[PDB]
Amino acid sequence: RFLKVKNWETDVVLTDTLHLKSTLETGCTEHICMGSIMLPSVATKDQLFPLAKEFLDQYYSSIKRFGSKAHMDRLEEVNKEIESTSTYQLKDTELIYGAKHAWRNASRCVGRIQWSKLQVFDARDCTTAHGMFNYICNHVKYATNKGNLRSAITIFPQRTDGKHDFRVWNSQLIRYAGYKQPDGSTLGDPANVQFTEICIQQGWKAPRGRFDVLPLLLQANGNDPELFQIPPELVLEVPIRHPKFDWFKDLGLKWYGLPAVSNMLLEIGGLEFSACPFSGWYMGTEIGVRDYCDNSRYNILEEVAKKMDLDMRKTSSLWKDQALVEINIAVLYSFQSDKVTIVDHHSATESFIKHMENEYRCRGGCPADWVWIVPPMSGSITPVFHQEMLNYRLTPSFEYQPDPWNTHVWKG
Amino acid sequence: RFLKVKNWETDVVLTDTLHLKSTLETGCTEHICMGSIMLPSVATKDQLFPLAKEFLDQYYSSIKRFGSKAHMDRLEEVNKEIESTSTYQLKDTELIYGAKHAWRNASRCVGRIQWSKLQVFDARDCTTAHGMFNYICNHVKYATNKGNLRSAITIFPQRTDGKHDFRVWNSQLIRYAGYKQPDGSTLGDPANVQFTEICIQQGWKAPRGRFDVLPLLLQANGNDPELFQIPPELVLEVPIRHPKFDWFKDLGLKWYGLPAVSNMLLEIGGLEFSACPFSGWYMGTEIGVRDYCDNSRYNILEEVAKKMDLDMRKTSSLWKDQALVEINIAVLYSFQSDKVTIVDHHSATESFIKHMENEYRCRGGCPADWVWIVPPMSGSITPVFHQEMLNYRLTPSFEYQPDPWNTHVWKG
Ligand code: HEM
Ligand code: HEM
Ligand SMILES: N=C(Nc1ccc(CCNCc2cccc(NC(=N)c3cncs3)c2)cc1)c1cncs1
Ligand SMILES: N=C(Nc1ccc(CCNCc2cccc(NC(=N)c3cncs3)c2)cc1)c1cncs1
Ligand SMILES: C[C@H](O)[C@H](O)[C@H]1CNc2nc(N)[nH]c(=O)c2N1
Ligand SMILES: C[C@H](O)[C@H](O)[C@H]1CNc2nc(N)[nH]c(=O)c2N1
Ligand SMILES: [Zn+2]
Repeated sequence: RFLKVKNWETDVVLTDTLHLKSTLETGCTEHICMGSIMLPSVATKDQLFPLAKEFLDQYYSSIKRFGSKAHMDRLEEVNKEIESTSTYQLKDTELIYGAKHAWRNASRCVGRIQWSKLQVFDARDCTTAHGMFNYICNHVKYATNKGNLRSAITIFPQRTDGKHDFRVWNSQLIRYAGYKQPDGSTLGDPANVQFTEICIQQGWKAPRGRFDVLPLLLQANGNDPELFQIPPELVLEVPIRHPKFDWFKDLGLKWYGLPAVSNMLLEIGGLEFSACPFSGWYMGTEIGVRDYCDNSRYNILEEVAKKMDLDMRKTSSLWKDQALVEINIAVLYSFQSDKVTIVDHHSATESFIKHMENEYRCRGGCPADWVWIVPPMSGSITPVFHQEMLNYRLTPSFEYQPDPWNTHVWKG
Repeated sequence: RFLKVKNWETDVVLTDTLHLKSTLETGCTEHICMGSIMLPSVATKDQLFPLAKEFLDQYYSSIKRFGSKAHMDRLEEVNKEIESTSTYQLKDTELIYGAKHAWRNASRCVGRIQWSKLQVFDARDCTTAHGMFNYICNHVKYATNKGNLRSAITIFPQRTDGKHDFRVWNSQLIRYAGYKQPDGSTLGDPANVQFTEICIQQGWKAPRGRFDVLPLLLQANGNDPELFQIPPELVLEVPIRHPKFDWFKDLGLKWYGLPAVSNMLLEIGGLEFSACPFSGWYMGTEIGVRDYCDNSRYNILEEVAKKMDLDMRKTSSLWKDQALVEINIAVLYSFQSDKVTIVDHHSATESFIKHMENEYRCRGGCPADWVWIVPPMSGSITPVFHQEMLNYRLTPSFEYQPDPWNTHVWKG
């Protein structure tokens, strides 16, 4: 009941007792491990108060007033508010704590050494899609900070009945369009071909190119969503060049600077925040490996290998591996030369080991998802490959949720 | 109870019902996933017969005579033999079936598309360490087959009381020595520094160099183990050259051709085979990535990057990644040019997807360990990165076991 994780490169051993406070379930049983399944698995007033109490007992414990007067009155205050409304409202401090610890608790995030340096924007007074656009625009401007990126989260009103939900229908605030073709090929980003078309249905006028920044589809208080174009001056992009190969400019690639996830759900004290877009900065491999080289994404290994004059006849010439390394040198170089924040997989995975040591020491553990923490190239030459990790669900947390277009009681 | 695994690059979905026949436990619970822990977790006559029956019910089912006369008589025959001796003996056919399915069932092995082409050598008549040397020598000769490698397993007598065990104390039949230094550095292979010294204690005369093939320490029928030198003519090695960089010869590296694991335990029908060395061929990344570039192994990224004239000042120049790809191009090229069998991570991971489709179709599933199946470089540009896998323990199986020097009632 007091488990041990080992690093097999350093022989360092850590003891996890934090998993005892774990509540949710993982998908694994004693007879089957599901640690490589991508997505594993109304709210009544009965269930609500224990979730509120559990959250408030760790909030007040955290500020060194566990069980004090203010704790008991706040516990009774929330209990009384859940009697009257069968829900409740977080104090501003409780909202900032909740958000930072949802990030702290995200076992799939290698960036978490920053978890406490997070700027929380309280958008709970928002009522319309236009107000969402405004709040989201100010999030982008602040987070980008002229390339010196800053982590931030914007939190729209919590779910109530369920049919009144705030949702951002984009997967990321900033995301390139994807259009199919007559010959069945795909221009832009094949990830977003369905969403790109959805914007066209609600009325987008698409400039059918490669790197066309999608509009925002914003749904407020359960109403039908509404399209808005982020002003291009707020959309910072980085043209990708190589520090050796000058044909790399001719590739004419580019990516946006600010990764900002917008389709997830934030749980705090049993309250559900269906619209909570959050942003930090990129680890280089996300762009150079997955975005650029996934077969079902931009899929550019073909062209880069050609221009490098590689032996592409055989699998075993490792031409794919060789062109993958050049591409990620190029992403990093281009971002850095522009003073736009980015971290390479070596620095980020090292920081995550250091972060792990902090969490085990001053918190008794750090939930971690090896399948997601290990980067998608050069796995074993990063220290996290050799680090055993225990995965488990702690709350507050970021959860997946269905896409709004599959659940929204459409209204035409 | 009828689970679904998805490939997120091909959108292919498979249905696993094979996990229902799973027996052993994984280490995971409903509240904690341990899929990245390296090693998770006498035998009485009471427990023995169900294990025998379970094995015999699937053996006879496999040859299309489930429940026939021969099945029932064999079930009674084994029951009667477990009454008299509280153990039993496998028929030769049952031994070959068991071994092939232990391999078939090995969720950490990406090579399993070959699982039925396995040469089983019955060494159960062996009684002395000299006989073990002889059997092991014939295994090496056969498996190597002039570079056209062939999978094989040699099976020494099963454990009985426990204090009479056959063990091979080497981790692999062929393995390079590791010696420390006055300045605390290490020559050869740091993995085997303890075992290298153990051979020196029992009497080895070490040629203190880099790539010195260790002697065999062979323990028969519980007696103290005995040293034997494999004749060098049976030890096929491959000098590593690069197809472009001619300084790569000056690196003067080499590896042995035949990977032959010797420290594992084979369970068949409740019977334990403590000495069962098995051999196939290498996936290139095992040598070029782990053996050569693990920090606690040969650790050569330093020198290869130097001779490539790389910017080693910064982490983010990705010089480590760049020199890692060259090194694995070199391992593959050198093995192939010599007609010594080897598979590159791209071909091997593709074959494992194809194998997965076969197992789900004609068997209802394929237990698979994503943490181990995904290769240690270029992860997401192989199809197994994008393949969800269910892990679970089926029997017959290969299990870990303590090193004999930590358990053997030593006798001096
Ligand atoms: C500040 C720098 C950050 C870095 C370098 C970073 C890095 C990463 C990476 C590489 C992933 C894997 C994503 C993928 O492969 O699709 C990830 C996942 C994730 N990150 Fe972090 N992140 C950062 C900030 C944040 C912030 C500020 C939050 C929340 C407020 C956050 C929450 C998450 C969550 C919830 C996931 C899991 C998403 C999923 O399960 O699909 N991250 N992060
Ligand atoms: C024929 C070509 C084969 C290939 C290409 C292959 C490939 C691999 C690789 C790359 C690993 C990971 C090893 C590591 O990273 O330490 C592995 C593990 C394993 N292989 Fe296969 N293998 C082959 C044949 C076999 C055979 C013939 C057997 C048994 C008779 C076998 C049984 C296993 C087992 C039990 C493991 C897990 C070892 C562990 O858990 O540490 N393999 N294989
Ligand atoms: N459609 C598919 N399914 C699919 C389903 C779910 C997902 C989940 C993808 N999470 C995107 C994500 C999440 C968190 C952080 C980042 N990155 C960052 N650095 C930051 C962003 N904000 C602050 S930091 C990116 C992805 C794909 C697929 C098709 N082919 C392969 S997957
Ligand atoms: N000492 C350490 N612990 C440690 C504990 C356990 C282990 C287990 C390592 N299995 C070695 C192995 C197993 C199966 C197949 C192959 N390869 C093949 N292709 C074949 C061989 N035969 C037929 S195919 C190699 C490894 C290390 C470490 C220190 N640093 C990092 S690990
Ligand atoms: C099938 C598999 O679980 C899927 O590819 C996962 C693997 N690990 C990952 N790791 C990260 N960071 N991001 C991903 O999208 C995935 N995908
Ligand atoms: C900590 C972690 O489980 C350990 O590095 C595992 C990861 N995956 C692996 N995968 C393979 N094939 N071989 C290994 O030795 C390991 N080591
Ligand atoms: Zn698990």
